[PDB]
Amino acid sequence: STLEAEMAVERKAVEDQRDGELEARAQKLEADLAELEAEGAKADARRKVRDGGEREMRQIRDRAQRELDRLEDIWSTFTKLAPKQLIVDENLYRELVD
Repeated sequence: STLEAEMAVERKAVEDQRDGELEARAQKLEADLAELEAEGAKADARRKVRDGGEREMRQIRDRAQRELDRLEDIWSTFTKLAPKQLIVDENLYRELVD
């Protein structure tokens, strides 16, 4: 119970900054699009800032995602921990060491 409790406390460090980065770049590049609509600018250039912004949202969000599935994967292998279980990864193993 304390394992899943402070595991969930670890998931607070997952979810809070996991959302904080996407809100950070979201306010950053959407505010950048807000200043982009000030002058006379071609709309397709703002669509290029939009597409690069989608690369930032999906890219940073997928960096968050591999941390979600890797980090929860640590907890899964802990809940699936038993002897004679052959483990290869050696970094996940360090994630069991620390």
